[PDB]
Parts: sequence; structure tokens; C-alpha cells
Amino acid sequence: GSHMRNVAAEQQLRELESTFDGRLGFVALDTATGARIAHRADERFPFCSTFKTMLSAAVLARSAGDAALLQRRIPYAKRDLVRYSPITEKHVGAGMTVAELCAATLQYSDNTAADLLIALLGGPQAVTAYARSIGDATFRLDRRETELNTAIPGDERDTTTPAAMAASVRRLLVGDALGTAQRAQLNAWMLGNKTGDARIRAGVPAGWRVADKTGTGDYGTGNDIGVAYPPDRAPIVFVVYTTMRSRNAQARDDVIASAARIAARAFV
Repeated sequence: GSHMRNVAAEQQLRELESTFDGRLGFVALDTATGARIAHRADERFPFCSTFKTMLSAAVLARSAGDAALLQRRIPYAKRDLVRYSPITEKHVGAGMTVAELCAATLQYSDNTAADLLIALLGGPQAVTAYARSIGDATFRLDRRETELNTAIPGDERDTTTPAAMAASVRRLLVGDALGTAQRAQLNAWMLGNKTGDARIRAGVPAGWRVADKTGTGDYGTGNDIGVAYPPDRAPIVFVVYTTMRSRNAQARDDVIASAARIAARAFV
């Protein structure tokens, strides 16, 4: 790639933001060189369900020191379900294994699965502590699903910055924050995501595999974070956060995909 392409890409991100009534937080990192394409990289955004990557990583880290954990099956009843639980609603009673809950919350954004895992770890503060332990001094998880999706302007609960999340995604999926085998498992889960086809995935070429996690919330908040793996180049980290002025707004898959496409084409 080139510096002039990266600078031009950053201008294109400004122009893309100028087309909608909201803000765009964007970081893409070419891990061949650390080259960055960014917009509003240090502003806080409500992360909505993209925190489920950090959650699942924390669970994997705990499993590395407990051989029984991934197969532990956590029971729950119908009345324990929270809204948007497409997988866990099928297994009320005996419930699902911790590994299955991680896969459900990553691949279908299942909220009861997320809340069961947050409780397993000792509450939202345990997820924040895990983030700190991998070098993320920005990330904060304050609430559970579904309250963490309120995305109120000026509220710092359940927020991070695009730069902090891109460094964490890099360290988790590409680097050495997890052991080799846990990293592989987290990648596999996110590569099998079912909710991201219209976001980062829609902005990259057919041969690039994308391990991503989406988030959607109030104020038309539309997010996607992850790593794209071109077949014969270093991985590229993508972090896309968008949120709108109006509380009632819809999320914009097309904007998210366009932001990803701008960086994908600039890096090659």
C-alpha cells in the first residue's frame, strides 16, 4: 500500500460521514506494517454487542486454567431468558455448555448466552478487568444485556474507542493475548458468525475470510469489529463504530460496508 493511499482513504471516510446524520469511528490496521486508516479513532462509542468478543476471550482465558469449564452445562429456565435469545431459547431447562454459549453469543449475538457468561465470570467488572489484563485501558463494561444498548450520547457506560478496540482485536485474534489454541477457537467462532454478512464482509473481496462480531443498538448504532484474512497477505484489523443523532434512527449496514471497503481497497 502507500501513505498517499492511506491519506486519501481517510479523506474518503470524512466524505462518507458527510452523507449521514451521525458519526463514524473507524480504525483499520494493516498488520504487515502497522499502517493505519482511521476516523475519530479516539472518541468513545457505545460498543453494543461487539463486546461479546471481549467476553468470549475472557471465558477462554478462564478455561485455559480449568479443564472442566468449556463443557460445564449451565441450566436456566424460560423466565431467565432475556430478549433476543435465538439459540438459548431452544435449550431451556438443562441449558447449554459454556463452549456452546460462547458460540451462540458470538455467532447469533444471543443475549441470554452473554448474560450467563457475564455472570459466570463474576459480573461486568470481570470483563473490564480482563480487558485491562490484555492492555486495554479504555474498554468498560458496566451493564448486562439488554440495557448496555441504550447508546445515549455523552454516556460513557459500555463504551470504548475505535483505536482501543482495534488494538484489542489485533492482540486477541492475530497476536498473543490468548494462547495459540484459544486464539484459534475464538477465530473459528467469529469466522462462523451469521449476523455480519452486510457489514465488513460486504466490503471485502471474495477470498478474504472475516472473523467479525456485529453490534446494533439505539440511536441507530451499527458496529462491526474483526479481522480479515487475505489469502496471501498479512491480516487486516477492522473496527467500525457508527451512531446517529436521532434516538429513533436505523443502523446503516451500507455505511459500515462502505467504510470497510474504503480501507480494504486502500491496503490492496
